[PDB]
Amino acid sequence: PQLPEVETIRRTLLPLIVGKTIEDVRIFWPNIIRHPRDSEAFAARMIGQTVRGLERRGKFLKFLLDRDALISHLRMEGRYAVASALEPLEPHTHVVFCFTDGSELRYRDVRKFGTMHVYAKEEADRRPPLAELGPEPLSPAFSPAVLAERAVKTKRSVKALLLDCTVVAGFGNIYVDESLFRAGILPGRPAASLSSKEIERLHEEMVATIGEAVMKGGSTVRTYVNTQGEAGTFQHHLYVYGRQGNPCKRCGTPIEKTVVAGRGTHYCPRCQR
DNA sequence: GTAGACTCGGAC
DNA sequence: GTCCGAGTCTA
Ligand SMILES: [Zn+2]
Repeated sequence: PQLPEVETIRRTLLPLIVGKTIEDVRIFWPNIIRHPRDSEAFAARMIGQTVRGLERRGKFLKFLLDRDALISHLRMEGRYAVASALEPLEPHTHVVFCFTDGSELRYRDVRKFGTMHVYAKEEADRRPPLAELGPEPLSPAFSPAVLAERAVKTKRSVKALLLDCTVVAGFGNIYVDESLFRAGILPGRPAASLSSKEIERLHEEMVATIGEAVMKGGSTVRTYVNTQGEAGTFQHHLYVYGRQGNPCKRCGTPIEKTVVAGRGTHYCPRCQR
């Protein structure tokens, strides 16, 4: 899940937990808890607090409690669900927050890559991982000017640049390949090789791509759904991601797949320069 | 500052 | 064996 996915999860999860008081916190896979490092302390400090709100920062969910903030990252396959405490638990449930009303917030993650950090509300923003996060793509803090700034200070590919959460928040593998194709730029291009026109173009497309995505509930390509288990629909609007060997939707040239910045990369050798 | 290797487990 | 909507730790 990237910005669009997490944003949908956020909007649909809030009403299901807002105003509930944590009665217990059960942990079946301690490694997910990053801070405090001792899982017993993590659990003990949550008890008695009420869920006041749910915010997003890049791909992170920020649960606002009374004095604390629970920072959660789903990474590759983490997922939330609110259900009854009387029902058996589905497989791969690693952390459960029990509310005083008998319902509970369950966190599932087949790969166990997800993380959880709990800090006093005022410390959350000045501590990792929210600490070195770049600006929100959909906000003025993210402008062509800002992007140009980081591009020159490096020889690495533009794809590696965009995947860097310190440059811009929330862009992942799918939307990077998709924005580069829309901007007509090869992902392997050195970040510096880009020009002023190419930079403002990329910015334009990043904002539109990410934008259309949230408005469609995200991209379900394998295991993503909102807290209601509903599937997004932006994956029907994908130009390159996951379409290797298939004709480009614009020019008909077969989409190619390579490894760039250590990850699967899709692009149209004809339309992207 | 930056290329790699985990952290893990189920679907082809 | 290969593939994977992520991002911190290495060397
Ligand atoms: Zn094309």
